[PDB]
Amino acid sequence: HFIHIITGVAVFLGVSFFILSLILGYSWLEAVIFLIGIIVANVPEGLLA
Amino acid sequence: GWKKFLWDSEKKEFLGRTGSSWFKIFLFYLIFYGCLAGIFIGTIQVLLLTLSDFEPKYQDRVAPPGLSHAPYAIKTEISFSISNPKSYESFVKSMHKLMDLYNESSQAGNSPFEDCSDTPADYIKRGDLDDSQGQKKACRFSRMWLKNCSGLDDTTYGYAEGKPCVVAKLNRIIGFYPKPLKNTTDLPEELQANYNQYVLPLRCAAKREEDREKIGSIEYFGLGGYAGFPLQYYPYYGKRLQKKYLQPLLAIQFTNLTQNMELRIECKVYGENIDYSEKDRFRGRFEVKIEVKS
Amino acid sequence: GWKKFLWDSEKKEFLGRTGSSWFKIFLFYLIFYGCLAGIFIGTIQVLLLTLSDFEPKYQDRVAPPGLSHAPYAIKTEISFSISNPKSYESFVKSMHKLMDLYNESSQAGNSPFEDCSDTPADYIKRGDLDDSQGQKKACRFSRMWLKNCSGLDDTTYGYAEGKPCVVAKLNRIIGFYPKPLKNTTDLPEELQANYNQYVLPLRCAAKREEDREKIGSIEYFGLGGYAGFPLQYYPYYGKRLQKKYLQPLLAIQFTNLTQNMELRIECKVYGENIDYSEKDRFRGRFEVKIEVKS
Amino acid sequence: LTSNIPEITPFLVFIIGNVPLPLGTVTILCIDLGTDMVPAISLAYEQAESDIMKRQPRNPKTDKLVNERLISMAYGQIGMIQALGGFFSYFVILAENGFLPMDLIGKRVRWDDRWISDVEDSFGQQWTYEQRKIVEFTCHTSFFISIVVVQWADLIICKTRRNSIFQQGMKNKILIFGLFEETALAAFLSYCPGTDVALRMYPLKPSWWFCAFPYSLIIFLYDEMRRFIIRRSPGGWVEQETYY
Amino acid sequence: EGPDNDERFTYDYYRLRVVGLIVAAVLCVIGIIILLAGKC
Amino acid sequence: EGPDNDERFTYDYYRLRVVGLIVAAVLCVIGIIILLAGKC
Ligand SMILES: CCCCCCCC/C=C\CCCCCCCC(=O)OC[C@H](COP(=O)(O)OCC[N+](C)(C)C)OC(=O)CCCCCCC/C=C\CCCCCCCC
Ligand SMILES: CCCCCCCC/C=C\CCCCCCCC(=O)OC[C@H](COP(=O)(O)OCC[N+](C)(C)C)OC(=O)CCCCCCC/C=C\CCCCCCCC
Ligand SMILES: CCCCCCCC/C=C\CCCCCCCC(=O)OC[C@H](COP(=O)(O)OCC[N+](C)(C)C)OC(=O)CCCCCCC/C=C\CCCCCCCC
Ligand SMILES: CCCCCCCC/C=C\CCCCCCCC(=O)OC[C@H](COP(=O)(O)OCC[N+](C)(C)C)OC(=O)CCCCCCC/C=C\CCCCCCCC
Ligand SMILES: CCCCCCCC/C=C\CCCCCCCC(=O)OC[C@H](COP(=O)(O)OCC[N+](C)(C)C)OC(=O)CCCCCCC/C=C\CCCCCCCC
Ligand SMILES: CCCCCCCC/C=C\CCCCCCCC(=O)OC[C@H](COP(=O)(O)OCC[N+](C)(C)C)OC(=O)CCCCCCC/C=C\CCCCCCCC
Ligand SMILES: CCCCCCCC/C=C\CCCCCCCC(=O)OC[C@H](COP(=O)(O)OCC[N+](C)(C)C)OC(=O)CCCCCCC/C=C\CCCCCCCC
Ligand SMILES: CCCCCCCC/C=C\CCCCCCCC(=O)OC[C@H](COP(=O)(O)OCC[N+](C)(C)C)OC(=O)CCCCCCC/C=C\CCCCCCCC
Ligand SMILES: CCCCCCCC/C=C\CCCCCCCC(=O)OC[C@H](COP(=O)(O)OCC[N+](C)(C)C)OC(=O)CCCCCCC/C=C\CCCCCCCC
Ligand SMILES: CCCCCCCC/C=C\CCCCCCCC(=O)OC[C@H](COP(=O)(O)OCC[N+](C)(C)C)OC(=O)CCCCCCC/C=C\CCCCCCCC
Ligand SMILES: CC(C)CCC[C@@H](C)[C@H]1CC[C@H]2[C@@H]3CC=C4C[C@@H](O)CC[C@]4(C)[C@H]3CC[C@]12C
Ligand SMILES: CC(C)CCC[C@@H](C)[C@H]1CC[C@H]2[C@@H]3CC=C4C[C@@H](O)CC[C@]4(C)[C@H]3CC[C@]12C
Ligand SMILES: CC(C)CCC[C@@H](C)[C@H]1CC[C@H]2[C@@H]3CC=C4C[C@@H](O)CC[C@]4(C)[C@H]3CC[C@]12C
Ligand SMILES: [K+]
Repeated sequence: HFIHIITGVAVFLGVSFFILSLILGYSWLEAVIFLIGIIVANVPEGLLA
Repeated sequence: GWKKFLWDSEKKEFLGRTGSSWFKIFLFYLIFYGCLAGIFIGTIQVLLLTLSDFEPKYQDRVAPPGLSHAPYAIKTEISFSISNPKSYESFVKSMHKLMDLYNESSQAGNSPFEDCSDTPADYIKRGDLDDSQGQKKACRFSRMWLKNCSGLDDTTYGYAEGKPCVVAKLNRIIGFYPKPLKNTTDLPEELQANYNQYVLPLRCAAKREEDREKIGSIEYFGLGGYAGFPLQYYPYYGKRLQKKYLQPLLAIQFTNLTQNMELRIECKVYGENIDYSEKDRFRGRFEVKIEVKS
Repeated sequence: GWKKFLWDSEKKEFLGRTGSSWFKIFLFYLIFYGCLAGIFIGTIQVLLLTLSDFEPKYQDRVAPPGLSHAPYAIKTEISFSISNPKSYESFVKSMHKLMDLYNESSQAGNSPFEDCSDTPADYIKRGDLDDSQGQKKACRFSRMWLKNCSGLDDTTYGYAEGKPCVVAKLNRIIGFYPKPLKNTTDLPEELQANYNQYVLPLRCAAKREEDREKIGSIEYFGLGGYAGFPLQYYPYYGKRLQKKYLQPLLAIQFTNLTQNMELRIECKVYGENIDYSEKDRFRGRFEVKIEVKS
Repeated sequence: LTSNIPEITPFLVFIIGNVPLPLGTVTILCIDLGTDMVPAISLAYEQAESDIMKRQPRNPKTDKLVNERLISMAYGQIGMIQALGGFFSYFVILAENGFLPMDLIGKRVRWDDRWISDVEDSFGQQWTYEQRKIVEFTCHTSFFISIVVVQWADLIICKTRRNSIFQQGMKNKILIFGLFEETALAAFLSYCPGTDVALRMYPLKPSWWFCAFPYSLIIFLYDEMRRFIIRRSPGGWVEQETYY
Repeated sequence: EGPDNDERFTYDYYRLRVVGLIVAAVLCVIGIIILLAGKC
Repeated sequence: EGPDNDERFTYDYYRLRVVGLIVAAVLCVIGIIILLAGKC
């Protein structure tokens, strides 16, 4: 149940800011760095353990 | 000096500043004091959230209960003429104020009053100090129980012919269980006869050894005819959990009182969680200076 | 499920709550976030009160000054064809942007400009870093000083016939005094001739030993004809205390440059409070990759 | 969960407001994989608050483990304060070196430009590329330390769900050890030589470490008053809205 | 001051690192003490 | 609890006074130490 909620806010923030990055003129090597930062930020890499 | 520092007309100053200075200072003080008030109020609200409505957190300053009476004496003295009626009016108005709360009309129905044993009995626990069960129920205390001092027969209560009464009362304490002395070989002289365990004894005497002879017959009236308080009226659950609660009372008639002479009468209750104090002359006992001058 | 949790018509709920729930939650979040914003703003205002307007509290991350240039190279490379004019346009537009600030029309009158020694001189202290005296005064720097690279004669500045120029500049630091190397027996080879104490020397060379031969005659232009920066333009008092301030500049013409081949040219300044870094390739020195392919 | 907001917000402002990157990706991994593991592990050693063997069994179809109340607390309130504290320390570090808050909006395009060796600050100084990058990294280090500072009060307000701290008590030795280790690790990662070659974390000046303290105390006071109305008003708003 | 105001651009990061490490070490020890205090 | 709930009306003022005096004494000493620290 919570991996479902966590993933919800992760894709909502990701697909949206990726479209935003190119709506503002960001090149590809910058948007990739963004995407990464946002995915890591949302996932609690240490919880399950 | 005198005139200028009050009002000059070149700089348009009053007392020293112009209109914009008095306005900036006033605005600053208003904002400052407003913040001060809001902070004090917030710190007091958190305090209202830190206390309980059904029980006082600290109950140590009221551990040994007091012993008050019905008449209001200025210096613990009862002095009145048996001829002049306007002499014992201040007393009767009080006695009456106290007994006026035990009127039967007030005590009626099943709620919230309950009929209890006409003879002294044991404690009664109506649960904990919670709001789960609604308003608890208190035992009924009839006026008539007090026989010659009830204001139902002789409104004056005694003061009319040299035989005053004194309604004693035990100070109401939340969760306080009265504990009387047991029947063992150590017990005062007085208490031996009529040891109803369920009764807290009250016994009056004379302060000095001389006055004994001048004090006549102390006639006590109470629940069951005993000179004490029935344990069934305890404990007290507090105003919030027991509004319409009546505390027992004990009447004392000082019949055969010598005329034209100051008599010092000390009344005292006996019991385990009862302790007196050499500083507080109302903790457990009480003193009265009666003088029926006629 | 799908439909109900979206809109039911018995409890008049949307997404799960009624209109009064969405309203209480929204009001709570608005008040909460409002308080959060006000607190952050207050803590930032006290910060504006904690700093000075005439000087940066910490100046250690900018101690060794940098060495930048006029052309804007993407990878520190200057590559352009001597035939196709649309090849060196991105460069000229920059060079021009830099020199367009030294126009004489801008530098006029007594305020706030002052005529200084036409020959290198010593430091000049216009007092402390205060507001007591009004806006300080900065020395004038004429365009024409740079002889063949000024865009006044050959707008292109050189790029038109295989002889590009490179305007070097020292990074502006508040209260920074440039200190040149002294005449003692230890000094680089290059620096010995023309030791004007008052001039900070700039000298370019080739990164590799091979490239030496392929680089022709480095002709520097500057104040007084020397290859450096005059000490009279220091120190810098900061924007607030010296708006309309011009920093010296040094032009470098790379005449006799071999055609169709990448040349690595490293320029370097010498001095006491000047130190290079193996990580920052712009601290004191700079690298350029010129290739005049035609 | 609470620490996710201070890690998500820097990125979001990076795109909406165009300010220098506040929290890098390596710093994040150093927060979720480093300083937060031990405290989260210690939260298991917590004793009971009331009587558990007295309440009825939990309903599987209605009561869950992660509901919306928790999201409203971690993602909505505590995490927001932690993010604000991090941004505070950020702006402080940049304001002390010469970049005032008014000149930071709009600078990213040139702040990241690898070929602009002359970036004017609020006072007129010219900063090379590597020089401004060193400051951004020091801002990442202080942001991470601010996270630890606010996590102190978060671990204390998370210790108990209803009861007060002055009632339960700090008898959990593991939690105390977690706080001490959590602080020692941050100091070690910043002060050890050669950490600018491996993790990109520069030393901090003793006056910065105190920029997150007020936010932490505020978090503690807010949650303390929160866990109070619940005790006095059973079934009210604070309970059906913030009681996990 | 004046021309030789070079100190205005220096910071003793060395001493700062030394102290910060001493402190980190102390906190680490204290931690261990608390952790093992009871198992002896 | 119940009838014998007498503890609900007792407070150990003795122990409180003892501790408060120990503390006062300590603070007084510390004070003297600071005052004379330098004159020796
Ligand atoms: C120049 C020096 C000035 C010095 C200031 C001295 C401050 C004190 C001044 C007057 C004190 C008056 C007594 C205060 C009591 C107010 C009563 C009140 O208000 O009872 C309403 C609520 C209580 O509700 P309840 O029914 O739940 O309680 C019990 C519920 N039961 C019992 C049923 C369970 O009380 C509340 O909410 C909280 C209200 C607490 C009252 C604070 C009001 C203070 C007003 C101004 C102070 C600001 C001073 C700034 C300096 C100005 C200089 C010009
Ligand atoms: C969901 C997570 C939200 C996270 C919040 C992140 C906060 C940061 C967001 C954006 C930052 C933008 C940059 C801020 C700078 C504002 C500039 C400004 O304003 O410059 C006006 C004055 C400065 O004046 P000066 O001329 O003296 O300075 C210099 C004078 N010289 C240089 C001439 C000497 O600055 C002032 O006064 C102080 C103004 C400081 C700006 C604070 C504004 C923040 C706005 C909202 C934050 C609240 C968030 C609550 C959570 C909401 C969630 C929905
Ligand atoms: C401006 C700066 C803002 C900073 C904001 C963040 C603050 C977060 C850090 C610390 C907050 C400290 C809060 C203090 C709370 C004290 C509560 C307390 O004292 O409640 C007393 C309890 C209750 O006892 P009872 O009646 O149930 O006992 C019954 C015993 N029977 C059963 C035998 C009868 O007693 C007990 O818990 C037993 C004794 C426990 C003693 C604990 C002492 C350790 C306290 C803190 C450790 C320091 C952490 C520092 C982290 C920084 C690392 C660099
Ligand atoms: C209850 C159990 C308790 C256990 C507690 C265990 C605590 C352990 C405490 C200390 C061990 C730390 C490891 C020692 C590292 C020595 C590194 C060293 O001596 O470096 C010296 C040289 C620096 O030379 P330079 O100044 O000329 O460089 C100039 C560079 N310029 C100029 C280009 C900027 O290094 C270099 O060059 C290259 C630097 C290489 C980077 C190595 C750092 C490792 C990175 C992450 C590992 C840390 C994980 C945390 C583990 C926590 C355990 C609790
Ligand atoms: C409670 C337990 C506490 C202990 C946990 C430790 C806390 C930290 C936890 C996770 C940190 C992971 C973050 C990964 C960061 C990698 C950074 C990175 O890779 O930056 C790339 C650099 C760039 O170098 P360059 O090419 O410019 O050098 C040129 C040298 N020239 C030119 C002089 C020759 O490369 C380098 O630094 C090369 C060295 C690579 C560094 C690897 C560090 C791995 C760190 C942690 C992994 C182990 C954690 C296990 C503990 C789990 C706890 C549950
Ligand atoms: C219950 C839980 C207990 C937890 C206890 C944890 C133990 C704490 C362990 C150590 C803390 C003490 C640290 C002392 C370090 C001083 C070292 C020093 O020499 O440092 C000087 C700096 C000034 O640096 P600068 O930049 O000016 O010069 C830089 C100049 N250069 C760079 C050119 C050299 O100063 C500084 O770092 C200032 C150092 C910070 C000052 C300590 C503040 C304490 C705050 C609150 C405690 C209040 C307790 C009240 C008692 C209540 C009793 C009931
Ligand atoms: C509920 C929230 C709890 C929050 C707790 C926060 C604790 C903070 C702990 C330490 C504060 C940071 C240390 C400050 C060090 C600053 C060093 C410094 O370089 O300072 C200089 C500036 C003044 O610069 P200027 O331009 O005016 O100089 C003009 C000079 N001329 C006139 C010659 C031109 O100083 C200033 O700004 C000083 C202004 C600071 C005002 C803020 C006061 C902070 C409040 C309490 C501190 C904690 C102490 C008590 C601890 C109790 C423990 C229970
Ligand atoms: C209850 C009682 C407890 C008592 C416990 C006592 C413990 C023992 C006492 C002290 C142990 C601390 C060790 C002190 C070592 C200091 C090393 C140091 O100060 O080095 C600084 C310099 C590097 O300066 P830089 O110029 O490159 O700066 C950069 C400048 N820029 C970037 C601007 C160009 O060092 C160098 O050059 C050479 C560095 C060589 C490698 C040294 C290895 C140190 C690494 C780890 C040891 C620390 C572990 C502490 C325990 C923590 C547990 C979590
Ligand atoms: C820089 C300036 C330094 C100044 C230092 C001054 C030295 C301070 C000297 C002594 C203070 C320690 C006092 C400890 C006394 C504990 C004694 C005790 O057994 O007491 C128990 C009471 C609980 O009483 P009850 O009514 O529950 O039971 C009554 C039960 N019957 C009455 C039936 C028996 O508890 C209490 O009195 C609680 C005692 C108060 C708790 C201490 C709180 C400390 C506050 C702030 C300091 C934080 C420092 C953080 C470190 C930062 C480092 C950088
Ligand atoms: C750096 C290291 C520093 C170390 C310094 C160590 C100093 C030496 C160590 C301890 C010295 C402290 C002395 C402790 C004496 C405790 C006396 C005590 O606990 O007595 C309590 C009882 C009275 O209780 P009660 O039942 O009447 O309560 C009233 C109950 N109600 C009112 C409800 C009915 O005592 C009685 O009966 C009998 C009392 C007989 C008279 C005792 C005289 C004590 C007076 C002053 C000595 C304190 C000076 C401390 C220094 C302060 C410097 C400013
Ligand atoms: C930083 C400072 C200036 C903030 C001060 C905020 C003040 C104005 C706030 C803090 C707490 C608030 C009070 C807290 C509790 C109550 C009880 C409630 O039934 C009505 C509102 C009332 C009476 C509030 C009125 C406004 C109040 C006193
Ligand atoms: C306890 C909490 C809710 C109080 C928060 C108070 C907030 C709203 C107060 C505190 C400090 C205040 C600011 C402090 C400084 C300034 C600068 C001034 O030139 C205009 C007002 C302005 C912009 C204030 C606006 C309101 C403000 C942010
Ligand atoms: C420098 C500052 C922050 C230190 C403040 C120290 C304060 C909090 C200290 C100083 C004196 C202390 C009190 C002194 C005396 C007593 C009586 C004792 O029976 C219990 C502790 C108690 C109640 C102490 C509690 C904490 C106290 C008030
Ligand atoms: K994360």
